[PDB]
Amino acid sequence: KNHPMLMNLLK
Amino acid sequence: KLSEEQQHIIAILLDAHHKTYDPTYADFRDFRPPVRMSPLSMLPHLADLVSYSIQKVIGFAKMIPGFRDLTSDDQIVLLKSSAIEVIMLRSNQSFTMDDMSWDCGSQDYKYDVTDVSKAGHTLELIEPLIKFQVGLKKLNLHEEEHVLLMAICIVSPDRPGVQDAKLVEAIQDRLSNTLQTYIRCRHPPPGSHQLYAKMIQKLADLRSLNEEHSKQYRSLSFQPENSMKLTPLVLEVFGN
Ligand SMILES: C=C1[C@H](O)CC(=C/C=C2\CCC[C@]3(C)[C@@H]([C@H](C)C(=O)/C=C/C=C/C)CC[C@@H]23)C[C@H]1O
Repeated sequence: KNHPMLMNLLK
Repeated sequence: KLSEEQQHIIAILLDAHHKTYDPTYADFRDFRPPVRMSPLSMLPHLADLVSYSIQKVIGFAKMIPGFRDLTSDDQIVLLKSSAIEVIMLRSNQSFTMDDMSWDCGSQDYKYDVTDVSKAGHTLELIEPLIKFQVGLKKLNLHEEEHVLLMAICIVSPDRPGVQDAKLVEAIQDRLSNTLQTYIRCRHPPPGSHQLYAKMIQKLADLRSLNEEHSKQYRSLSFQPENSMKLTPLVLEVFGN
């Protein structure tokens, strides 16, 4: 849903 | 009556917090300098603090038991909605009843109502936020209770955009049951009395706080020049 920074930090 | 699994959960949440929360506040030197002299003079410094705090909250969330089982989309929506609330919760550790301020070990990194106001936030958020911190502070939670409340806050089924509500709910319930059981077995009267209910009431206050924060963020964020002062993570998480 367009959250690259959050997805990366989450991963 | 505290199970081994439940004690396990508590151990993990404590460690996770210890890893994500530095009581020295040494990383604060890296933030844009605070400026109390001036409209929005504290906005850069506090935007950096928030953005940094979002990172720390993410790292705590990942440590929570069952959080990883959730889908990536579910993990994102939970973090997005809860981020501000957990930051307010975690901020309690720096918050001091004596001067009514957040004290991070130095005068420069000591934040009061006027500094918060200097970030572009109205008394409509700040007055209820200070009250929240006082009321949370009054509870005098054990650290174990503090970490559990943070984890239960992040993993909430009713958050907007959740897909696997049934699964988010199952994770939360384990943590809730762990908390309830902990208070009963580990938390002595009179401080125990109504403690779970009072903690759950704090989660409701946080929703209200969140809602207000969004509104004031939307106004502040709406003008482009103020939005420029923010970080990219803040823009993504709190909305651009
Ligand atoms: C590692 C910590 C926490 O993550 C957090 C800390 C303080 C939190 C504060 C102290 C100042 C006022 C804040 C920042 C509130 C305001 C309303 C806020 O969200 C600021 C937004 C600014 C945007 C530019 C929310 C949390 C409030 C310091 C420390 O214990």
